[PDB]
Order: sequence, then C-alpha cells, then structure tokens
Amino acid sequence: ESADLRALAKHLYDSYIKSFPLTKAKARAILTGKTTDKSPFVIYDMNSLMMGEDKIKFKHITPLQEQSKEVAIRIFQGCQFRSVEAVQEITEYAKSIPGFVNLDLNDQVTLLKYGVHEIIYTMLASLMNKDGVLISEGQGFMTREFLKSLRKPFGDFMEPKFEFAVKFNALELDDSDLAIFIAVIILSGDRPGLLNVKPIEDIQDNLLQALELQLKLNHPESSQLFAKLLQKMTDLRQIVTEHVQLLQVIKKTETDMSLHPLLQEIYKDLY
Amino acid sequence: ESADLRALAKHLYDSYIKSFPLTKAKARAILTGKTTDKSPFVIYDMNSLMMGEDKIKFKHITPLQEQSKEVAIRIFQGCQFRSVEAVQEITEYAKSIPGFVNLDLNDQVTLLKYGVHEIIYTMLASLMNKDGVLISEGQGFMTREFLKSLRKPFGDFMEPKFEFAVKFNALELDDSDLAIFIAVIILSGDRPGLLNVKPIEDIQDNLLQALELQLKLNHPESSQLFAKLLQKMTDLRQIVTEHVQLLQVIKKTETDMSLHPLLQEIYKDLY
Ligand SMILES: O=S(=O)(Nc1cc(-c2cccs2)nn1-c1ccc(F)cc1)c1cccc(F)c1
Repeated sequence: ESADLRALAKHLYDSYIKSFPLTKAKARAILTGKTTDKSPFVIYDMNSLMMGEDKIKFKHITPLQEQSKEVAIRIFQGCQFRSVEAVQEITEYAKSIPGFVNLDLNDQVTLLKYGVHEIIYTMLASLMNKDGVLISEGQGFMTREFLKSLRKPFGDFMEPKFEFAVKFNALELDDSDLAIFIAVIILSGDRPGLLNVKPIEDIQDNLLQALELQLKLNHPESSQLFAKLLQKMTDLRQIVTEHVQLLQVIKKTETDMSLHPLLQEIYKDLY
Repeated sequence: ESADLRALAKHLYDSYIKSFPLTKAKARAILTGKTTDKSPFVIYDMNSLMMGEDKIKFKHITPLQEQSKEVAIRIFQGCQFRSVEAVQEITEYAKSIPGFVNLDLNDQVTLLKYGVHEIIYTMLASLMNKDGVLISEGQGFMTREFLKSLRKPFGDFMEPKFEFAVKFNALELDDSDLAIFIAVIILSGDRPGLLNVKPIEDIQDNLLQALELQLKLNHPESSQLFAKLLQKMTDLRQIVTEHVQLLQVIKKTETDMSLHPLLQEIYKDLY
C-alpha cells in the first residue's frame, strides 16, 4: 500500500531532520540570500583563510585544526576531521532505518563502513554550488577557485566533488527525497564481507518502493527521476574509489603525520 | 529525559559490543566453563609457561619475535603489545560517544591520553578472578601466584590490579553497565591541559545521569551502587600512579626496553 510507503518516507524524513542540523533547504537559503545578515565568512584565498582561521577559532580554540603547518595540509586535515564528525551523524541516522538495528552486528558495521563515504559526498552536494562550499556548519564558505589553486596533490582534491554536486544538484532533490536515497545507499547488499545478504536486500527493496513513490509524487514533471537517481549511484561509487586512490597517495608521498584512527582503518580494504 | 538516557545506554552498549571482542560476558563464560570450545591453558610456573608458549602446534601467536628475552621481560613484552590494542579498541569506542568527536581536537587527545589506563584496568577486571587472569583473548590463564613470583621489579606489576578486581567484580556489573561507566571515565574535565572543560563536563553530567538510571533499573536491590561505583574511580586512579611508578623502576633495573611508539606518547610526562 501507498500509505505504508508514505509513512516510511515521513518516518525517514524526521530522523534525517534529527540527525543532520544543516539541511539542504537551510544550506540552499544560505548559498542564495535568505534574510541576508548572518552571512558566512567567505574564504577565497590564503590571506582570507588566515584572517578566517581567526574568526572560527579566535573566539575560543575550536577549529577543525590548530596551526604550525602548511595550509594545503591543514585544509585537508580539517576535512578528515569533519568526516569523522559526519560518520557519527550517519551512524545515528542509520539506526532509525527500519530493520537496520535487527541485522547481524557485523553486517551493520560493514554497511556503514562502505556506505558512509557515498553519503558524505551525496550530502556535501547540498552545501555546494558551482562556486564553492559551505563549511563549519554553514559558518564559512570556501570558494571552488581557492581549493583548485592549492598545490599539485591538494588542488585536484575537491574538484571531482564539485563536478558531481553540480550534475546532482540539477535533479532538484529536497530533504525528503534525500532521506530515502541515503537510506537506499546504506542497505546495499553488495558490500564485501556481508554475512546475510538476503535480509539487507529485503530492506532496500522496500526503501526503493518508498523512494520511487516519493519521486513520483514530489516530482511528477520529471520523467524517470527514480532511474536517473539510481544511475547517479555509479557516479558516487566512482568518486569514492577515485577519492580512495588519491587518499592512498597522500599517506604515501607526504611529510605530515596526523591521521584519525577511525578513517585510516575504515579505509582499509575499501573501494 | 528518561527516554534519551535509555537511548544513550543502548547506544553506548552497541558501540561497546562493536569495539571490544572479549566482553565481560564472554570472559566469564571462559572462566565459568559455560562455553563450548575447550578450557584455557593454565600457566603457574616456568615449565607450564614454557609449554604455554610452546603450545604452538595448532595454536598461534601474534606478529612479532618469539622468545627474545628473559621470562619476566617476555611477559612485559606481551602485556605491552596488548595495551596497544586495548588503546586502539578504546579509541574506536571513544569516537562513538555522543559529543566526543565535536570536541576541540587537542582535548580529544588529552582525554584519551589520561582515560585509557583507567579503562584498561576497569576492563582487565572482567578477565580476572582471585586466582588469575585470562591472556591472549582468553586462550590462556596465568595465575596470580605465578605473577607474584617474578623477579623483584616485575612481580609487583599486576598484584595491585588483582586487589582492585576482586572488589570491583563484587559490584556484579555487566557489559551494559560497563559501557556507560567507561564513557564517564573518558569524559573527565579534570585531566591536565584541557582547553574547553565545560563542554566536557556537560557530556559527563549527561552520562552520569545515564549511568545512574542504568544502575537503578539493572540492579534495583543494590543500595547506593552508583556511589559505590564512582568511589572505584579513586581506586583506579591509584592503580595508574602505581603503574607509572613501576615504569620508573624499570628504567633503573633494566637494560634496553623502549616502548611502542603509541604507548610512549600516552606515558609521556604522565603523572
Ligand atoms: O596494564 S598492565 O598491567 N600493563 C603491564 C603489565 C605488565 C606486566 C605484568 C607482569 C610482568 S610485566 N607490563 N605491562 C606493561 C604494559 C604496557 C607498557 F607500556 C609497559 C608494561 C596489563 C596487564 C595485562 C594485560 C594488559 F592489557 C595490560
């Protein structure tokens, strides 16, 4: 029935609202110009990053990293820091997808281990336009041009994310669309090392129906939006592997030692 | 509110199950006999020790050298290596404590630096009785009388931990209880060198509330269990200073030792 599916959508949308403070609708308002006053600090070069570093830390010692370092490395350390933060919120949201917490604990951990990245890059798209990305819970805004100009390995780092966001943001999805999408990702029965594949696919199967009904109702004028959205999941799988490859060059060719015990061991045997 | 507090307990218990392979329930299964996979090998003297290592026929050891040193020192190498894994386990668990990864980064490190030893002893109690301790994932069992008999410096290393364990275990706490108690330890605002005390105390306070309710509901006949458990926090703190004092003696009585890089940071200027 339709009402069951719609009830599952409403249910997901409210968890997602509990789990993620900066939503797409809020982020989009900020990126445009809703009630222009609390404007984010715009970082567009090195000087304005240093000037900004002391306006998201000059308050009271809470940045995404301290100093005594090269700027291209510090930006990258701040991003790994935020990712660990975002893994916690994704885990919290997962627990509220019906059926998830009744899976075998190891399969829970595996699902999260490979889902988290695709979700991070999906949701990061809500903070981006073609020119930059909202940072620090929407406090800052770092321009795509500035990220591009960092040195050889750090420059080409966030570009692929921006290439994705633009094509994905053109689907015009909202938070209620994304909440299901995100849940269809977590319950991917094709992750390596999964013990019980059948029950996961039973869940995804019921989320797919929910997604499909959601898109058909919320976006009737968009022929085959469901299909296009499932195809975007190849693009995500792609950006993850390509990010994974770039990440396995950073720890390989660099001088900075300071990586999070969580990601560095969760990146282990990962595509 | 009592629902969030129960939600926090199940949350922490799951992260506990996920981070620590040898739980209290399992350890007490191996100690009890209520298991289905051979009783552990008892080590009580030099010959049973010899054999317990020489038990390499269908039973393995963890990646490093073999009999490289003296007996007393080879146990010392054994525990050291296990510490490093405990630390990694504890770190993994820490990142899942609501509000921990949002903390200033230096603060995070400080909390882990001082909290780890306390958690290592609390959880080492789970594998103890008055007679000895499970070693190497509970495949082995080394007697307290054995550990007492070692050469001067080394024979006083685990005796303090034993005395604590017998009283702690009398509290009859379970894994669901330990999970919140451990979180309370890590989020301590009196660790030297912290930069944002208040946000740490706020979390502890909420964890304190959680633990109280967990104890009331899980041990309703146990009068003042909460107080009795917080009191054990001073016993633990004494174990650590004691342990760190024994390290000093090892610098004077031993030749080349030198600790694992990770452990050496955690001990650095530690009281
Ligand atoms: O915290 S410990 O008590 N540490 C410890 C005990 C011992 C020895 C016992 C008997 C002879 S030596 N050594 N260590 C130890 C741990 C870490 C270090 F960096 C140095 C010593 C311990 C004991 C058993 C298992 C553990 F995981 C930790």
